[PDB]
Amino acid sequence: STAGKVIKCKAAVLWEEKKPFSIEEVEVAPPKAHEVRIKMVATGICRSDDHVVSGTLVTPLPVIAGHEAAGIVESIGEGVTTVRPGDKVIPLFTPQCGKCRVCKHPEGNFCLKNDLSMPRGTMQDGTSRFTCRGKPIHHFLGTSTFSQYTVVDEISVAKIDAASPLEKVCLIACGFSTGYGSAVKVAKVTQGSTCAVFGLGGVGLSVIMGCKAAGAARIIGVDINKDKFAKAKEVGATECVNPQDYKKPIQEVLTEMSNGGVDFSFEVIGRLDTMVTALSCCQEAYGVSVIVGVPPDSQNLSMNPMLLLSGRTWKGAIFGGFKSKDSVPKLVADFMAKKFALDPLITHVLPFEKINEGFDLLRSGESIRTILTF
Amino acid sequence: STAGKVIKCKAAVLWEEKKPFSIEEVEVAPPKAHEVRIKMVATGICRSDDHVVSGTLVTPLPVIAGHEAAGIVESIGEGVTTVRPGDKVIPLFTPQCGKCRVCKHPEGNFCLKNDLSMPRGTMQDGTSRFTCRGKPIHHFLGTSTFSQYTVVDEISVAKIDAASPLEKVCLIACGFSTGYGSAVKVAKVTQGSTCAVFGLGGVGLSVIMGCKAAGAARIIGVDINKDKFAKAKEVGATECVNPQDYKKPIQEVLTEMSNGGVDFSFEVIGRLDTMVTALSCCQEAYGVSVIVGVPPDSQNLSMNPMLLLSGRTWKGAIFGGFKSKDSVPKLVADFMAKKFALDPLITHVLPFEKINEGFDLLRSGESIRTILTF
Ligand SMILES: NC(=O)c1ccc[n+]([C@@H]2O[C@H](COP(=O)([O-])OP(=O)([O-])OC[C@H]3O[C@@H](n4cnc5c(N)[nH+]cnc54)[C@H](O)[C@@H]3O)[C@@H](O)[C@H]2O)c1
Ligand SMILES: NC(=O)c1ccc[n+]([C@@H]2O[C@H](COP(=O)([O-])OP(=O)([O-])OC[C@H]3O[C@@H](n4cnc5c(N)[nH+]cnc54)[C@H](O)[C@@H]3O)[C@@H](O)[C@H]2O)c1
Ligand SMILES: OCc1c(F)c(F)c(F)c(F)c1F
Ligand SMILES: OCc1c(F)c(F)c(F)c(F)c1F
Ligand SMILES: [Zn+2]
Ligand SMILES: [Zn+2]
Ligand SMILES: [Zn+2]
Ligand SMILES: [Zn+2]
Repeated sequence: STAGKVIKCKAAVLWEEKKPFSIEEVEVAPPKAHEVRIKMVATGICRSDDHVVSGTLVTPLPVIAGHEAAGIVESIGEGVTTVRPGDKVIPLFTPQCGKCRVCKHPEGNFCLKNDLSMPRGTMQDGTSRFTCRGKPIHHFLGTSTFSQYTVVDEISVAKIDAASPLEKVCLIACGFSTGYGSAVKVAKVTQGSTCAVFGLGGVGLSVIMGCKAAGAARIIGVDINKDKFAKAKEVGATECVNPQDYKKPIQEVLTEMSNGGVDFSFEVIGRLDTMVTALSCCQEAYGVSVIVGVPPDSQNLSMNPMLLLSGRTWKGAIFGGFKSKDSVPKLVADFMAKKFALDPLITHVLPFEKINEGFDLLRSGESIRTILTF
Repeated sequence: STAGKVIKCKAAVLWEEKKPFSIEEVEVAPPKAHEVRIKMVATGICRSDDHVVSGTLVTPLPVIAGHEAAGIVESIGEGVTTVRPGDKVIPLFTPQCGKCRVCKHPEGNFCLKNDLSMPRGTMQDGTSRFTCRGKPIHHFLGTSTFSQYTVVDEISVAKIDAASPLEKVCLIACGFSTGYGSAVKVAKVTQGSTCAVFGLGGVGLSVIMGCKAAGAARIIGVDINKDKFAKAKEVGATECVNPQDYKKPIQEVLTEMSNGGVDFSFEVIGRLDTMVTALSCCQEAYGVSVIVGVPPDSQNLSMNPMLLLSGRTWKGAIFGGFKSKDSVPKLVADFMAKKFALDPLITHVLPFEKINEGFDLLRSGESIRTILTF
């Protein structure tokens, strides 16, 4: 009945930086060839969504943000083969076109169709499916999950288990998979190792979960908000440190604590200074440091390349290094089989209409993940 | 007999920065416990030695530099078990104590006993075995090979094949092993891959040799001195490019040439700008860049961490990642077994007395390695 028709629905439109979202009617065009229109069920609030508001992340405005979500297919465009109406699906903010050199590479996941490197805020065809007040509205990362209905390219959606609890597994769409993969896949954390995790939000807690799953003997959480330490310990941190407690720089503190540097460190904040501090605190000859946090737009860090010459490895990743369409259904299956927990990341639940309250909770420091229900 | 006695011999003393070496008589103390006194046979001239002269590398002066050499044990101190008088040996500018957390680590080589990070210019015991005109003279990296005789700690020497041609295998002490291992061990170059090698001196040519040995399909040499290209092709470069020939930055040229970025890039120069160019020219999702070149003292580079967040790996290494005492004898055995060639690296052979002429050949661009013979 809605197939092939424009849908009027509520979305959270961001008209301007540093402003509340406006919950208002939008028009959602039907899907074109190899497009999928989804009725959203649940979306998380990730700090990257907040980066759009703050201008830390630059993407064209006005926009419908949101990238951490799950929903139910309303309709498919011509030529779609991988989902059907009524399927539970996760929009993939990192696409998997399956055809580019990255998709073909055994270790690549940052598909060349992404809209992250140089955001256009469109569908793959360079156009928008969203109208508000008669004006075209940008997409975000090909997902735009802050809407009762979105339209995504086929390469940006994965079918997931029909018995999935969508209010939980939406976290597999970003924060859990990112943090857990950054530990298990990107860093390849080893049994008995010492890890340091900078930033104890949803993503950093997910890194801790991955380090614990990998067998790390010591997992040191690092946050300037000590209110984050209890949850970090619950999911596997062996100890937590607040840089503000120490006269010396925290890289020196962590080097002392680890008797000469940690095996694996993770930047899970988004600061240039903590990206360098995290590199420095891993052991100089064999340490590995993984950048997870999103840096501020167009800003360069400064570092001494002797940190690398001695033997350190420095790397970053999007989405925990997971090939998105292959991995999201497997992660959902593994969650169904209790191979990892998502509840420790969910601190608050709100209706979608209380999105601004959700962002207030993240900005105050209170929440980890707020899950919004449509 | 010289054993147990001071030796007066000839050495190349560097009294201050940016001056010629002084070829003159020094006194060489006998070895103390766990020390080895070596009659030098051949030493290479590595750019790192020139860095001490130029002040690119800071180490206490006055100094007997030189770190790429081979010789014959003259005597051993109490408690030495791994070499004997008459043995061919290579001094190890990266030690292998065998006891430290790095030496115990399967992928560590930068032994904590090294004299690189925070150079003291002494033996392990914090004293010098060298005097000249009544003045104590510093060691360099535990090796000091620009002397007819040196004294090294046991952990800084490896016994090698008695039939070794020391005028060739001296290059296994630094430049060959560094470049080859940087490709085969540190980058882990894959069969069929595309490599970019920045700097086509002795070390960069050894990187090419390693990339070819690893089966790379394409090996692009990059140098501002086109006179370096012919020998780069001889040892495996498939293409060579001179940045000065192009209007665009060379990272853009190399990304275009490799249809979206190289698999593996290597900085083998020692410039901050080429370290960032080399990182940028590797494919953004799965590329690997290795820093080999020694950066100038205390200078930071500037870079955009989005280069790593997309999926790049950035690493560095000393001595090609090789655990020095285990590896050197095996590398010399492999050379003896015709597994790789060293002659392509040797452009000049001079008496030791012509050390300054050897440095002038390096600085002018003419030479790859000059071997000095005692
Ligand atoms: N690479 C990816 O694919 C990916 C995915 C998801 C999130 N991100 C980014 O990862 C970062 C973390 O996201 P999140 O967990 O949702 O955010 P969050 O909940 O804001 O957590 C960040 C944590 O960092 C802490 N913090 C802030 N400053 C400092 C400091 N100077 N030192 C130590 N701790 C500090 C802060 O108190 C908070 O608990 C953000 O930059 C995201 O944009 C990246
Ligand atoms: N990591 C290690 O363990 C290790 C070992 C040995 C040498 N090194 C360092 O490796 C570097 C190379 O040593 P080497 O091969 O003996 O030196 P080299 O023979 O002087 O070779 C350097 C090459 O770089 C070329 N070059 C200079 N500037 C540029 C530029 N802007 N762009 C492109 N090419 C340029 C130059 O023409 C020359 O052919 C030096 O910095 C050494 O100190 C490090
Ligand atoms: O949180 C995931 C995430 C990222 F990791 C980014 F690098 C990015 F630009 C972005 F928009 C995003 F949502
Ligand atoms: O060429 C080898 C070499 C290095 F790689 C250094 F980092 C250094 F400091 C040095 F003195 C040296 F000789
Ligand atoms: Zn792709
Ligand atoms: Zn996110
Ligand atoms: Zn050691
Ligand atoms: Zn050298």
